[PDB]
Amino acid sequence: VPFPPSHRLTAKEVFDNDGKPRVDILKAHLMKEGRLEESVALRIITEGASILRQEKNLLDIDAPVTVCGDIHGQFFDLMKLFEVGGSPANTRYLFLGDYVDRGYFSIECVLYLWALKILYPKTLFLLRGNHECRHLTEYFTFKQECKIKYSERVYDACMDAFDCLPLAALMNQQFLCVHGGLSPEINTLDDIRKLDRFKEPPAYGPMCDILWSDPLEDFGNEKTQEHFTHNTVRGCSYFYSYPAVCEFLQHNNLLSILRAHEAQDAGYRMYRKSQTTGFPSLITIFSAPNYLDVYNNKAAVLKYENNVMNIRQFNCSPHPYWLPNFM
Amino acid sequence: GPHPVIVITGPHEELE
Repeated sequence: VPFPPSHRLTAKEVFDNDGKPRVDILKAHLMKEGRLEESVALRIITEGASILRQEKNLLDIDAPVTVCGDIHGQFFDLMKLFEVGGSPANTRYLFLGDYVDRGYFSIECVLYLWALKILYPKTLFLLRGNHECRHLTEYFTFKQECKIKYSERVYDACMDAFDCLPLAALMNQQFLCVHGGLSPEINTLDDIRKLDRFKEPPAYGPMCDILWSDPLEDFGNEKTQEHFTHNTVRGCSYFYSYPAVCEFLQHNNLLSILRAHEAQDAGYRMYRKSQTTGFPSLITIFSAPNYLDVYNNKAAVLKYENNVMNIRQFNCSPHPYWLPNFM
Repeated sequence: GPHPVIVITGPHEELE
């Protein structure tokens, strides 16, 4: 088995004279289980937050981009994804959030994701997920990880940076990119713009729901026909039905809603399509293979370009074994 | 079927 390099990469080692990061040098290092200097890591995080802070809650860009599902600090799975989806140097990617928690390599994902965003902030977009919070990071093994690998300094930095991440994005002003889904307190795009991103997600509300939003247990064979309902499964938020989403779309003249937050055995799942257009009203993307290291589910990413929706599927990747709570 | 264009690639290792 390979051994992790004790030599930590320095700023001048990651960033060239032009101030541009060497994703090539970092990628190779990370692949060997290498870590960077506390100073460098803080620079990348802080540098990424500044850029995101300039972004709006709901970004609107008309261009071919590939949507990715939950990562769960699955760096080992993030490397393979880029291989199948293509190099980010000339390929536009879009994350739906959830880059930390679950995986014992959340730091590697955030660091690599942040560095890639600063290098190609016009081709790489990152959204905030229900996991992008402090309360959650404290409960999960994220906080402990940052303290075990680095310190509370890096953890706090990420938290403040995550608050700068976008909530949603309008791809081609037709598709809506989100983590959870629609919200009852949000029937228009303006409702989202009037939202506060620079802050922590509450246990409830519009911003929280969108991140915790989820389809009804029967987004198909429904008997009641309820639009919105309490999310008893997730233990919070609400649930949207086929008729509920179809109503919001028509009102907002949207094509489809691309998001994740829901694990899929095939890395993706298509929901009931519109009665008018032969397109799915909702779509779930999952880029986290072998969820919980138990399920043998596959991963995939949505690629929209030239009016073409290409779905790329991939299997899990090799990684070391880690005990629970780093026990 | 999907009105617009749509494609799909193959997996990395069929399971079932």
